[PDB]
Parts: sequence; C-alpha cells; structure tokens
Amino acid sequence: FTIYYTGMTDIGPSMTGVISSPTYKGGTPYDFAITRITLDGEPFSDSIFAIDSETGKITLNSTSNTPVGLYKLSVACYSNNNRYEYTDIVEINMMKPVPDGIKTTEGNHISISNYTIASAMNIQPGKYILSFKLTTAATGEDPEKGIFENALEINVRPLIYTPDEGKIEEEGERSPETTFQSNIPANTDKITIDPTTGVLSVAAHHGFKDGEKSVKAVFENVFTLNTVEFIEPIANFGYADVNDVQAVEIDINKNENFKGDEVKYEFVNLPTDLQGELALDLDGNIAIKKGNKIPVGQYTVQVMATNTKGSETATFTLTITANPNYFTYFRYGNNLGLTPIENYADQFRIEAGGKLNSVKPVPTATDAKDGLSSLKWEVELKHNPNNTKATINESTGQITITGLKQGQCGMVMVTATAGEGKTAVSVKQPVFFHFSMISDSNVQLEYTPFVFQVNPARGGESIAPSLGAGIDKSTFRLDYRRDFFYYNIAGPDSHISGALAQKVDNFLSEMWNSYDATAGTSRKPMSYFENTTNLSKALGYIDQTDFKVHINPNLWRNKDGYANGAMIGQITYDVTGKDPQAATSGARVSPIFIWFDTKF
Amino acid sequence: FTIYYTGMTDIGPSMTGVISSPTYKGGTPYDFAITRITLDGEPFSDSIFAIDSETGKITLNSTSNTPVGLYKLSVACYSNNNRYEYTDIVEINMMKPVPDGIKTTEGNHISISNYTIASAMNIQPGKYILSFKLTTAATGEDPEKGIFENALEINVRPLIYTPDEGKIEEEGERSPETTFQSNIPANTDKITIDPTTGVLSVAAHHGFKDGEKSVKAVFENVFTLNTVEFIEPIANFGYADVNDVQAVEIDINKNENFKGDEVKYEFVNLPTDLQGELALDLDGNIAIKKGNKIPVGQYTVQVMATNTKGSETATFTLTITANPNYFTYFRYGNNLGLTPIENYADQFRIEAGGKLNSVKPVPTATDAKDGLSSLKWEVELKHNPNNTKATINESTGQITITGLKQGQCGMVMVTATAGEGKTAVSVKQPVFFHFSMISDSNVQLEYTPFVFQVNPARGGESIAPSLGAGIDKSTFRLDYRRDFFYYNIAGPDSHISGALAQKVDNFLSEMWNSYDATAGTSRKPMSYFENTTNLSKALGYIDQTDFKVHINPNLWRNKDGYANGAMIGQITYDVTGKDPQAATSGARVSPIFIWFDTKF
Amino acid sequence: FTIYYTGMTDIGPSMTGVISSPTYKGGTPYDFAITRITLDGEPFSDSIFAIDSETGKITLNSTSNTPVGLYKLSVACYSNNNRYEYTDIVEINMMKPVPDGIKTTEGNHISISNYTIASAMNIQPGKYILSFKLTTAATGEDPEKGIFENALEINVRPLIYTPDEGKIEEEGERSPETTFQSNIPANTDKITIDPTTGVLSVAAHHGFKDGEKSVKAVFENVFTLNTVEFIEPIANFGYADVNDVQAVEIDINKNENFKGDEVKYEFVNLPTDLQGELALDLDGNIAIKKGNKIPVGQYTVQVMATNTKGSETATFTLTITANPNYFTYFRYGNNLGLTPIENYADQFRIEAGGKLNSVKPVPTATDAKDGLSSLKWEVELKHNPNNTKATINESTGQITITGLKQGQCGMVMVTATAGEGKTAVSVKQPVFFHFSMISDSNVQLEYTPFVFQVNPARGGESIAPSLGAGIDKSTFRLDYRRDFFYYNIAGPDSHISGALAQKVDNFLSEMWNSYDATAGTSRKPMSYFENTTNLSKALGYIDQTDFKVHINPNLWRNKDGYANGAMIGQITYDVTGKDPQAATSGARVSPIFIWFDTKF
Ligand code: NA
Ligand code: NA
Ligand code: NA
Ligand code: NA
Ligand code: NA
Ligand code: NA
Repeated sequence: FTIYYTGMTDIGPSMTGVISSPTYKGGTPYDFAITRITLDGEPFSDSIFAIDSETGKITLNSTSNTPVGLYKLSVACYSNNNRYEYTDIVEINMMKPVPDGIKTTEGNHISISNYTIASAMNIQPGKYILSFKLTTAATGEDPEKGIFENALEINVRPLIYTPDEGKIEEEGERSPETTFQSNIPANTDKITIDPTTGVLSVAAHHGFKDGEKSVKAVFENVFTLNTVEFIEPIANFGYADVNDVQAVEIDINKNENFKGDEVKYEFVNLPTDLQGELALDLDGNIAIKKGNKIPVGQYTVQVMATNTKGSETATFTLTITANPNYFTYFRYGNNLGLTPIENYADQFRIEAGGKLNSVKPVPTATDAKDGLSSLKWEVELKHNPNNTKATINESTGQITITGLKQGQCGMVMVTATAGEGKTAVSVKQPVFFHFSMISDSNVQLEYTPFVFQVNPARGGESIAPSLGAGIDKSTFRLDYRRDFFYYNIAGPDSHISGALAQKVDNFLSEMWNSYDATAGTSRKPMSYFENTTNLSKALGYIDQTDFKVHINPNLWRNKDGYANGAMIGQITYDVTGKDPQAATSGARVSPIFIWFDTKF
Repeated sequence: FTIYYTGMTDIGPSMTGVISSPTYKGGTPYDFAITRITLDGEPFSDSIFAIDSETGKITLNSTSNTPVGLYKLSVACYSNNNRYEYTDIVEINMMKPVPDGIKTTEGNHISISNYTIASAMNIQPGKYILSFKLTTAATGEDPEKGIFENALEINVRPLIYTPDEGKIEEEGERSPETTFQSNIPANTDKITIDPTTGVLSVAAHHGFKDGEKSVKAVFENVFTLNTVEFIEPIANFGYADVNDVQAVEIDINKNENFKGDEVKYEFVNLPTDLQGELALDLDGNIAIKKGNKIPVGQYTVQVMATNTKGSETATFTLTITANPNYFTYFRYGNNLGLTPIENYADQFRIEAGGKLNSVKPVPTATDAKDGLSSLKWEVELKHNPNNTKATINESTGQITITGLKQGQCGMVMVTATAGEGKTAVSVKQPVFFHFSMISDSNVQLEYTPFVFQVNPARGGESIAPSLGAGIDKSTFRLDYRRDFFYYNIAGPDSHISGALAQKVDNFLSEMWNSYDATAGTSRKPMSYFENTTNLSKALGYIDQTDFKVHINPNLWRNKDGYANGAMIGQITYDVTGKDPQAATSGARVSPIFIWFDTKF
Repeated sequence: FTIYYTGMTDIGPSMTGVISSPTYKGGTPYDFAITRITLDGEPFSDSIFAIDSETGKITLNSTSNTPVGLYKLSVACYSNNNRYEYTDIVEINMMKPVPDGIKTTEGNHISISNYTIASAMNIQPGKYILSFKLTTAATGEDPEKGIFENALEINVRPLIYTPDEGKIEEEGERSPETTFQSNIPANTDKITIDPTTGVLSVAAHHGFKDGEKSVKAVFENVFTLNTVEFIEPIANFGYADVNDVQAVEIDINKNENFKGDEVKYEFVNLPTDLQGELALDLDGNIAIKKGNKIPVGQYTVQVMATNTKGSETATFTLTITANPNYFTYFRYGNNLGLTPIENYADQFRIEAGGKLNSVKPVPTATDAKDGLSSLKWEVELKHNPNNTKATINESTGQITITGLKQGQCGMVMVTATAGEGKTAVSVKQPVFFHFSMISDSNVQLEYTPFVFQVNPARGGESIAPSLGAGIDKSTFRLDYRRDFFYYNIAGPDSHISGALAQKVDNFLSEMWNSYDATAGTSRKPMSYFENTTNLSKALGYIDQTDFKVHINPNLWRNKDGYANGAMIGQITYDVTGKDPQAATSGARVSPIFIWFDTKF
C-alpha cells in the first residue's frame, strides 16, 4: 500500500471545495483520520480541516478560526485491515484575504503591484469561479501578498450515462417485486425520469419479461434497459473446519446448502505457507493434493464469493498435524569411493569388462520414522528405454538392471513408500548407472562422479575425467555429437521428456531452437568445435584441455521455469588431435549424465 | 502447559514395557517426538528408544544396540497448536546384564556381594515378573553391578465395566441400523458376549424400543443397556463473517440449517480483546452489546459444538471498523477554580445564601468527532431523589437543578449522544452539586473539591475543608452520623443503589454488615468517635485535626468486585470540643460526595 | 532524493531502443550502475542490460544471450554526493520471438488465436515501427504467446529551435576569437548552416559589434543571433579560512583578485548549525552578525558562483572557539514570594499606597563567566512611554522607575554586557513592574504573578487574581476595555510595537483586523461580554468565575511568525454584576502583562 496527496496549495478562509485528494496503489483505503495539524512548526489545537473518512478528501471547516500561515496535516488510514500513518503528508498555505475595497480599487486607496490567477473553480458550459493572488498596499504601507477569493463568475443548449446499459429482472416467486434505477447522467409507459436529475426509474410490477430490451432535455437511444432472469443471491456459503495430517489428499467442499447463481470465487489474504498448496475450483470447492508441502500448524483460510447481487466471505480453520509416515529422503550412495554420499547423486559404475548382474545396489539410509526396513519400493526405468530394463525387490529396494550397453549410462526413478492407505507417504529419487568399457584405441573414459549435479541458473563445470592408462591427453579430443535425451524430474509440465528428434516437439527441441532456429538435431548447441569463436553461446560444451563438461549460465530453462531433470548425449572422441565429429562406432560413448536442479 | 515424566530409571536390554510416561497440566498433548538422545554426554546415533506419538510413553526398541550407561532423552510435543521442547527431560540408565550362569550360581563360579529388587512387573491375581540388581564377580575379578532381568515368575476363581451403563438407540428412518459395544471389563437373545474378552455387543435390527433397559466367567447386573431416542449429529454448523463499526449491537446467529440434538457450545481460543465482549447463548448464537469495547481490528472467532455423537468447530471472521459517532468523554468542569479540570469531578457549588437558579452549567469540552455542538443530551437525577429534580436542555446540555436543600450535595447522571439510529454512541458521566450555607454557630463547611475521587483498593484522604471565617479549629469536631445513600455508577449489579435503611438489602447494608453484623443503621462503620481504639476497622472516618474524610483500604467492595459509585452521608458538628452525635437540626450537613473508582 | 522507472515491460531479443528511463525528485542523479540482474528468481550472470551512467536509461546489449522470462534489475546511483541503491526497481519481461514464417503465415502452417499491438516505435511525419504480441501454434502443438518484432514500417513537406534566441560576443583583447553554434532544430555572409542537421554556425572574425542582431529546408525569422559584450569568466574565486570566537561580528570577504561579470552566488550544502547565521550578499561576501548563535566547532562552507560562462565553487573552513565573555542570562527574580525564580518573569510589585522609590531591584544571578559583578548594565523604558521613566546604575544593575501611575504595570528592557570591544557579549531581557492600588469600591486587584507567560501556539490561562479584602466575587465583573499596547521582544520585524490607534498600522491593528475588519480600536477582540455566544473567536478574554485572562490558541501571530513580545491593556470592573464597559475613571486598571513566547 502506497499513498500521496495532490490538490490546492494556497487557499483563503472562504474555500468550500476539496483542498486535497489521495492517489493510492494497493488495497482501497478507508477509515481516514487527521491525526495532527501543525501551523508554522507548532501544534494547532482547533479542528480547522476535515477529512472524509471514506474518500480521504480534505476540506476546510467553515466555523474554525483561520490564522495565516503554512499548515501541515498528518493522516492515518487503513488498507486491507492494516493501519498506516503519514506525518505531514498534506501542506496547506492559508493566506490573508486582500483588503476590503477591491472589485472585479475603492477610490484608488489600494495599489496593486502583482496580479496572478490563484485558481478557477477544454471549456465547459456552466459557471467558472476565479480567484486571484495580489500584492497590495495602502499609501505608505508595506506591501502584502493576499488572496482575492470568488472574484469573478464567468457563465459559459444541452448527455452521457455511465454505464449506458443496465439490467432489470423479471418478477416471480423468488423476487415478486423488482425495480431499476440508473446513475445520474453527466414502447412502454413503465420507465420514468426525474425531470431535474435525469435519473431513469422503473417501479415494481412493470410486467417486463426476460429477453426484452431516448431523452429530451433529443438524445436518442442514450440508455438501454435489459430484462433478465433472476440471479439468486449468495446464501449458506461456508466450509467446515478441517483437521488432517501432513502430505495427504484433502477435499474441502463448501456446504451443500449453498445458494447463488453465476458466482466467482477467490482467496482473501491466503497465508504464505498455503500459497500454491490449495486450489480453488470454479464451484468454490478446494483441493489439497497428496504430497503437498503444507507445514504442520493451524491456518485461517478465507474465500470470497461474488455475483452481481454482491459478495460474501466465508472462513474456516485448517489444522495439519504430524503424519506418522512422513519422511523426506532415502539414499543408496555410490560405489565410486565418494563421500559424504549426500554430496553426490546415487550412482553406480559397472567396471570395464564387468557384468551388470554384479551391481545390484541396496538402499543404505533414510529419515523414515519406522526405519529403513519399514519402506516398500518401486522402480521405473527412464534411460535407455530402447534397450534397458529395471526391476526392484519390493521389500529390500535392491535394484537389478539388464540390457544397459557397455559405454553408456542408465537412469531409473525409485519410489519408496512408508505406510499404507490414505496416509501413506512416498518419496521419489533418481538412481544412475554407468557401464564402463575400454572402447576404441584403449580409451577408458570415466567421469567420477559421472552424474554432474549442476545449477542451471549459475551453470558450472563437471569433474575432469580419467581417459585410461596410456592415453595421451595432448592429442585427445572430445565433443558431444548426437543422440540427446532429456528426462524431466520435477520441472514444469512443458519440459517434455524424450529424445531430440525431427518432427518431435519436446524440451530438447525447444532448447535447440533457443540456440538457433536452424540447429535441427545437430551437435551444434552442445559442441566445442562448432562454437570456438564464441563459446558463451553454446548450451554447453566440453573443453579440450581437461575434458570437463561446461554448462553455460541461465540457458537451461523455458518460459515456465528452470530445468529440473537429467540430460544424456552421445560424446565422440579422436586420439590424433582432430575434431571427433566423424568418429566411427567404437569411439562413441555416453559417459556422463547432467542433472539440473536450482537446489544444487 | 506443563509436563514431566515418571517411570523406571534402571533397565536392561530385555525391557519390553513402558519405561517412562508423562504427567501434564493444560491442553492434552499430542504429536510427541524424541528430538535427541545422548549417552554419557555425547550424541547417540541409533533410534534406541521410541515414543508413542499420541501418549508420549517411552519404550525400548528391541533391534537396537544397547551399550551401557546413562541415556538422556529430549522430547517435543504440541498442546493447543503450540510446540514445546524439553532438553534431557527423561533419563534412562541402561545396565549390563548379570553374567550367564545365574539361576533363580552355575557351579559357584560367580559370587554375589549385593542383592536388590530392581522391579516387579494390594496383591493381584496374575503373573508377577521380578528383576534384580546384583553385584557380582568371577574369582579374582573386579566386582560389577548388573541387572538380572525376568529372574522369577510368581503366579497368584474370577468383574468391573468402566463405565457400567451404556446407551443404544431405537432404529428408525434416520438411523435404520444401530449397534452397541461396551469397553473391555477389568429377557433377550440380542445381547452377545465375546467369551475371551467379555465385551458386550448388539448387532443391528435388535428391535429395542426407547425406554427399555448378568455375566458368568456369576456377576449379576454387572452391566445396564439403555435403549434411547436417536440423537441427531451436528451438521451445517456455521456462522457468516461479520463486518460492523465500533460500539454497536451485533447479533451473530448460526446458520438456520443447523442440525444436532442436545448440543453444548464453547469458544475455542477466543482472542484476548473479545473476552467479555461476546456472549454465547444456549442455542449457540452470539450477542455483542451496544457500547461494547471491542477495538477496531479483524478477529478470528471459533466455536465448538458438542453432543454425544461428537464435536464440530466452526470459524468466522469478525471485522470492526471506525464508527463516525465514536467518542469517549465530555466535560463540564467546575466553578471551584480547580484546574486542570480533568483531574477533578464535574462539580458546581452554589454559594452560601445563593440561589440554585444562578448555577446552570453547560458542557465545555469533548472528543466527539463532529464537535461539542453535535451532541444531544439527557439527564437523570440521582440524589436527592426525595426532594431534588434535574432537567437538561436537549441541544445545549445546560443543566438546571431545583429542590436541592441548603447544606447538601446533589448528583445527576448526564448522557451525551452522538449520531442517530443503530450507530449512535452514548457516554454517561456524573455531575455533582453542593448547595453551601452558613449553618449553626456561623459554620460554613466547604470541601474544595467536594467530590473526593478515591481508589477503593488503595483508600486515601480528602482535601481538608474550610470551616468558615471565625471558626475555631481547635474546638471543632466533625463526624458522619446518619442518612447514608449509595449510587452504583459502573460497579457490579449486586452493588444495589439506595439509602441505608432497616429491612432493605442493598450495597450499604452489605457494607455495614462487613463492618459488624450489629451495626444496623448506626454511624459506627463511618465514625471517628466509635472507632478511636482501632481506626483501621472503620470503613471510613473524619479526623479531628484537619477534618479530612479518610477511606480505609480494600473495604469498599463485595464478592463481585470493588465499589464503582458514589456515597453521601449526613455529617454533624460541634463547636465546643465534644462528640457531635447529638447535634441538633441546624448543625447537620452533607458537604462531601465520595466517588469510588479503581481508575482513580 | 526519490526515483522510479517507467518504460516498456515486454520486449524481444531485437529491441534496440531505450527500455526504461528514470523520473526523479531532488538532486540530479549521476554515476548510475546496475548492481544485480535476476531472472525468474535466480542470479543472471551475463551483462544482458546496460545503463547509461549519466542518464540512467536502460538498453539491451545486443551480443548477450536472451533466455525467456522476467528479469529484475537492481540500480544504484548518486545524488548530491550520496549513494542510493534500489533492489528490483526495473522489471523486464523477455519474450520468445514468434515462429519463423509469419509475415505482415507461411502456407497456413501456423495459426494465431490472439492479436495485440506490443508497441509502435498526434501523428508525426516519419517512420513508425509496429510490434505485435501473438498467440500461435503449429498444427497439434500447444499454443505460445510470442513477440512479433519490427513487423511493419509505416512512413507518414517540412522547424523549431530550442531555444530560438542565442548570444555571440564582440571580439576584443580579452576574447580575440569568438564563435557561435545553435542546438539542432526539431544582411550578412558570416552565418552558415549545416545542410543536413540545420545547425546555425559562425566562425571567428565575424566582425559583429555589440547591439547588432530565415531558413529554407521557407521558415522566416526562425532564429535570432544577438551580438553582446564579453562576459568575463569566474577566476580567482576564493575565501580565506576563518578563526574567531563565539557571538562576534565577522565579515568573510572573497579574495580581492576575483574576476567574473554578472555573477550570482549560493551556498552548497551549508551545515545545519550555520543556516540562518551566515548571509551571502550580491557580491558574494558573507556576513556573520554580533550575537550570532553558531556553536563552538569547525565547519566547512561552500559557495557556488555562476554566470553565463559557467560555475565555480569555493570552499573555506570556519572555526568558532569559546568567547571568554560568553553568557546567556541574568535574573532579578521577584518580590512576590514566587520560586523557583526562573519559572517566573522578573517582576516587582509596589504595594498599594506605596512609593515607587521603595522598589529598586538589583540583579541576583547570572551564568557570566567572570561573575555577577563583572557585568555592566543599560536599561530602556518600554511602558508606559507617555509617563514612565527608567534609569539604571551602570555598575550594579539597580533599576529606578519614576512616573509609573498607581493601578498600572510598566516594563523595561535591561541589557547586561560582559567584556569590552569586539568580543563583548550582551544579553537583553524584560523586567516588569506593577504599581498596585486600592481603586474604586475598595477593589485591590492583584494577579500573582502579574506577568502571564503564555505560549501563543498553545494558548492558556493566567493565575486567578485576588480581588481585595471584602470584595464579593459573585457580583464582580471584569473585562478588557481600551488602551492596548504591544512591545515586540524577539518576534519578526513586522510585529510593529506600539499602541492600538486609529490610522496607525502596527501589530495590534493587524491582530484586531484578524478578529474582524470592523473591530477598529474597540474592546471586542479581547472582550468576554462581546463574545459570549462564541468565546473561541476572541483573541483573549477574562472569565467571570475566576477572573483569569484566557488566551486562545494559535491566534497571536501573523504571516511572519508567532508573537514574541508583551501586551498590556486597560481592564475595567463593576461590583454590581454588570458588564463593566462604562466603568468610570477610578474603576480602570492595567493589572497584568501578557508575555508571549513559544519557548514557554
Ligand atoms: Na464454516
Ligand atoms: Na522394506
Ligand atoms: Na461460515
Ligand atoms: Na448540541
Ligand atoms: Na580559500
Ligand atoms: Na557590575
């Protein structure tokens, strides 16, 4: 809420109009009061100025003494139930009237050295009242700046109704007497007009039926009266108080006796911790979803219902207490020697020349209230859906992967659930795998960790990989090439998962287009060799000194938000110092997963 | 809310019972958690102890490691929506079990130097499990205090139902299937019993009618089943949100669709500023009175309804905004020369030998928003109702008194009202008068001020009076005598106004009795001369040095609260140094009003 | 200093104009910087937006990446040497361009569901560039709101120079080469024009002489070149540092080598304690007056000089140290029994029936550093100048009054001086006298104190007077009547001292007129009996219960400030309960002086 005043600075004791009016931003203010008036730096006792409690407009009280000088007014008001106070927000300069005998001077007794228009109370028909500021003195007297109030009246054939359309309802059992009255403007005998004000009126028993629809002062068709169907006013609008535990689905339905036609609903001052957690539907019922993040506590919720007949607000109390199944994480850790395990993704390498069946990870930790063993487990294979399969032991959480190809990474989503029925709580997390190999030219490309956890706002760089014993770093070249896949984890719905491909619209096609409309399915947006003249333009790239993957800042996003998900692409290498774009099948690997999350 | 734990200090690893349980005062606690466990001054990682989230009772987790030493448990819980946490509230000493071969020792290999009973898990039928604390050592080894758990079982013809009476409802359209089940204990074929537990049960279609009403294990008449009328559960219980201005009457009615039989209502966590301002009736409707003191602001109000079928809480929002008629005082001031006028009662002296018609006070000040002239005025004569009359000019507030006798004080209540209709605001205040005179022996007794504003808790003394020119202070004596009157101003209803009189029960008779059951209508409770051996016993008295009225502390009250009101009594004098009890008619005056208010 | 931004909310990556510009109040801002950019609630690394350090206007950097979303810019700048910073003061919504094939769609491949004008870069000749907001989608794709930038060019015979007048100087010894150049617009051969821009130019040796004074694109007389006399630029502008003691006169002259024609001067950031204490004259020299209130301390002073050739600021240091003669008060006290004496005016009563020569007060106290005896003394009679005389002993300060009439008050101004010569310090204070008497009907009217020290902003009331032994208060009436005098003490110069009189303009005539233009020299503005229907309108009045003088709030002032001075008027009385306006000569007294000071 913000507020300031505009209006007349200089006035005299005869001022009867509004002196100063507020302009505000935020909630419509009300209960205005003048809390202090000062005159020339000292308190002013008498109630010289008044303020309209509803509008905040300031006028002069006509019975008050009006000594000359600068007045400062302090003003208080409310907006959305809160009190605000402003010291010396309005300044009013009260001037001395000019001497008695000045017309629109009595026997040349008073001289004037300065003439200025003070105000006139684009031309309009009607009377203009002009006021002047004059500097005057009697013979031999010191000059004085005064105000010449209401000095001159200037009076200058006749119509707009705001609005010009209006509704009247057909009478019936629910409204046997209906009427109409328009605002004051600036074949049937049932519509009348007040001759002085021009207000249009209709009394009860007009006999107007639903669907049925010129003033002389001739202004033809200056108003339109529409007869319409009765709109039922809002009644019996309310919700029961609600008591439940954390993270469960709750339907909060309005009472079934609700009456009211064509109603709209909105929250009034929804508490901060409920914002985004409660959804109001078009019928005014509220949904809270399973897995919601409302903290334990007690909350007051208000809903306003509105139709053309008026508004009504209802209040209920929502109390959330502890769910005995509530928990927030589990961990499998890693077989890469990396600790603390919580500083790295859950990730497992199958050694070069090894077997997938030798690596079957079991979870190791959780904050589940009834302990690790109390959890039940599900798994969903994410990558590579064309050849990789995943299963899980429902009671232990042991994961088995089959089909993952040497030289590639895979990814699954694991869901742990505590409890059963309506109060069950589930936590879902990714687990990643890398099937290492010795590929062409004795290369054994290994990033440790092979999951690069990156903040898409800040960007960053991965660990430098090991290349394999005997590999000459100096002549090694490494670049993304093809076969890009993206899996949304907890990003916006518009971050569509899947492979970058011709004629498929998904997050990767959107990302590619953000780099260049012509990028198609090429390596360009992720390539060092295609961006050497300006690397800052790439979505990401591998450097040719250390072979880290670099992710550039703020690019991994769309209009709906930052990426929250994981990307994998095929990378190719060359061992003779050349751009590896044409590397043959045995020199192609997918050794690293990029996991974007602004929490990293 | 307060809480502490009692239970077993010393345990061993085989402990399966409740170790420690809470005793609490205040709101029933819930959502218990153990937030920390320490062992021997260091953090203990594993979840060795568990706490029941509902009861707060503490047990040992059987799969946990149990190293030896003193454990300290920190506990959190909620009470009435607030979280409380207690560091090291529970201490558990985990002991080492005694060595293997001790029976209820294996080849005299282990010696025992100390025997103590640890616990037994007034005698009762059933099995007692005994545990011991023993100090033991193998030959040549250092002695050790251990625990001997479940060492001995001691097993010692058969019934109480709590409660012993229970209700079942007759079936009908609103409840076509009704049942019954009793708690587990410690002619018809429709009542059955579980042979193992002894629970009494009745299935639907029992055919029992309203009004209609022995177990072998023979316990005759050990349970009574009463058939009763269906109690409608609470439904559609709610209130609309309420918006109004300060100090006006408001009826807050529950929605007319309410269902529910035999219901009781109470406020839940009523906000501090509404306490005493909202009244809940036996139907659950709420009244707010005209002149209520609820501050401007927005309030959340909750009401709980309860019957035998359960409880339901409803919430509404109450918003109070500024009343344009709101104000808190007016003042008439005084004609005694006393300032600031707000430090004294509104009070007017008619001079000795003067006329009542010469003193017609008009009000001088107010905080009325539209100014002094905007007020309308009413008056009510309080004293002396046997001879004094009061009128007021409705628009100016000018008071006219007639009939007040020379030598006496009078009192009126003046009511000023701002505005009209439902939003009108009224303020009621006393105004006092003293008709001075020269009485017998040239005495002109004048207290200035003649209204003694006293705090009845603290007590105090009046101003010293002027006696009149020529009066010898040394030989003057002055004492309350008779004709005592009391007028409740804003005290409890039980402070009944009126004259102290035989066979009339009012505040003065109660006050008299508090001094002495035999005081009747005598001067004694207010007399110096009747209390000279212990003045602290008097309700009040006049001293014979300065002639101040003294009011003793904490006496002017009854069981319902401190006096808030005004007292006048006849005082008599003597000019020859004697007890003035028998002063003749011309030496009797009522020159001072005592106004009691704990705000003074 | 205050600031906010206006401009374009929605942009695209092709935006090359100003996006947002500041509006400010206070000192012209400079050294603008963008201190932070966020995108969608996270830091944005790259320098996407730029800000002009001088103007604060914001543009898009064309080489930057431009991801889609809402950007928030934090801005810092300086104003008058101080740094200000504003978090998220500017918001910029970067949109996605609309798809490739949209003209001003490629084979109906993209549908549009919404058309809006984004911006057009009252009609004017020249090219308008239109941009659109469109909602679009390819067949089967989710719709997207995009921006269609530079979509349409609309191109719509020819002149204003701001300003239209300009000065060139005649050449001479001090400026042998002078030129002219006008701003770009929106008989002699020495004035030329750039054909493309229309700038008017004159090279050196134009031969134009002092006093001497049409473009085709024909705009006749569209510019006026005035030949004028050389204005000497400011040079050698400075002041010496200044060291002196408190309260002495100081002339601070600029160095005598100053050069510069037609110069104006102002202070730059004058320290608070020097404001009102240093006066800058039209030559740029500074005066500090004897009796100035500059505290001891060291001050930096800056003065800016400006003419048409530019500005130059000079700085000096002013150091004020202790004056050994510095002091602030003396006191004579009073002979009225009133203490502490500093809570009352210095004031002396000559008893009824007494002699002026019996009351010759001597001063009693001072904070003079060398003690009371070190002071020398002067006196000036203020009232009554028509009959009263005052002398003083120069070394003791003993005052002698002669000529003051029974029944009246007098007033003198006493000046005490410590030290001699340039470092002497003087303090001037009033001392008042009351020559009491028993006047008609045994009245002995005495106010104690008889100097009513009143704050003219707050108003107030005097002490109640004693009327004399035997005087009946009930029938006494007292009112100001005539012979009003006012003496300015330390008020504005416009508070002219002297008697209220016909055809004399002074503070009292001004005060009288403020009450009513018709008041003349009547009692009305100071009368109880002339204002009984609305006492709040009086300048002051005596009440008829206690006979206190009342001064109404905020009235004793004019446009230049509150009264600081003393007023005396003749008051008349009646002993028979009547308006005393016609009291004869023996019932007329001037018993009270009103001393106005906002320090009271
Ligand atoms: Na409700
Ligand atoms: Na499990
Ligand atoms: Na409700
Ligand atoms: Na009135
Ligand atoms: Na200098
Ligand atoms: Na001296």
